[PDB]
Amino acid sequence: GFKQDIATIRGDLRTYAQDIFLAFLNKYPDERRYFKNYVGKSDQELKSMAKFGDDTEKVFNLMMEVADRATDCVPLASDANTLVQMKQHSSLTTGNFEKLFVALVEYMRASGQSFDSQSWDRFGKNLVSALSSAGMK
Amino acid sequence: GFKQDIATIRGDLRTYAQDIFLAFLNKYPDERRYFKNYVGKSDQELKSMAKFGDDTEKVFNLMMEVADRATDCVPLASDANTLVQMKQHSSLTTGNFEKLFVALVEYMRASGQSFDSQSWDRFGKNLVSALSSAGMK
Ligand code: HEM
Ligand code: HEM
Ligand SMILES: Oc1ccc(Br)cc1
Ligand SMILES: Oc1ccc(Br)cc1
Repeated sequence: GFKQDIATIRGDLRTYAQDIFLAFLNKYPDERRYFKNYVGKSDQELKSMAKFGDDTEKVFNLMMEVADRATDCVPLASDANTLVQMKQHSSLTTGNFEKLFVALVEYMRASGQSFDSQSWDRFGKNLVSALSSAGMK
Repeated sequence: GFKQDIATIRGDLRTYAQDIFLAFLNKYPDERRYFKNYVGKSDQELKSMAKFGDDTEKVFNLMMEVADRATDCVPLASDANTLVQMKQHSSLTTGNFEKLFVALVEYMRASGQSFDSQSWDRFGKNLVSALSSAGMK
């Protein structure tokens, strides 16, 4: 279930974080614009930038922390608040997050690893709702 | 995105090259008049024509290099000059290339693989513009 998925992802965070982020960018190529440094680089090329592996892991580490602190896939208001107030997220809207979760769930469904994909869909939905409440456009 | 798509195509080039060129010929059957002995044949007949596979592979080998040498989907002027000055391209105009890229983009959108189709559309347009600049009518 959801709890085990957090363990699965944490167990090999570098791989999962990189592969899910790439699935996001590949499904929604216009989102690459937010990451100027990743423009004009292939999937295999990106893994060689110290920043890429390190920065993607940091993103998915926090995602896992928000996921683990949730109750029944409902994130804490304080965690939603953190995500909105973050300076690196100043120009984002809830749609950016919606797209990430659509790509994340699609990745899980396509994988050979057994994920509670329905739960991640619901978590994504609840997070987006909590993000709007914390003032994200 | 675009740079990954190049790697994707290169990973199974002959298959992609034949399937995209076939999509082109089937969308624009009168375009066969630039080629020798393609008329009167089904897709499978063409894929068993030794020259068809060899030549179509060579077209896409070069197209991938032109894409790879590009910056932000803008090809090198010298790459465009080569395509204009090639003896095998003496009967061509920019509309021939426009048609090829319409078909390629349509193929990418229809495929189950995550191509950045909009970028290929831009690449096609920028290449046509560069062909024009290099003297193609
Ligand atoms: C639940 C989902 C998300 C979490 C947990 C999260 C978390 C983070 C974290 C921890 C960082 C700092 C990483 C570091 O530099 O150490 C960061 C930065 C950043 N975030 Fe997010 N984020 C999320 C969603 C998104 C989305 C959907 C976008 C837009 C596509 C986005 C855009 C950015 C950008 C552009 C940076 C700066 C990093 C860079 O560009 O190099 N984030 N985020
Ligand atoms: C970016 C697009 C294109 C690239 C990179 C390209 C490149 C090439 C290359 C490398 C060859 C040599 C093939 C060989 O001899 O093995 C070739 C030949 C040829 N090209 Fe193109 N070409 C492009 C577009 C087109 C288009 C749109 C047409 C016609 C609608 C066309 C018509 C031909 C013909 C008739 C030949 C020689 C005979 C044949 O290969 O069947 N090309 N081209
Ligand atoms: O650096 C980043 C990696 C992944 C996301 Br999602 C956002 C920022
Ligand atoms: O021989 C050729 C194969 C494919 C194209 Br497109 C053009 C020429």
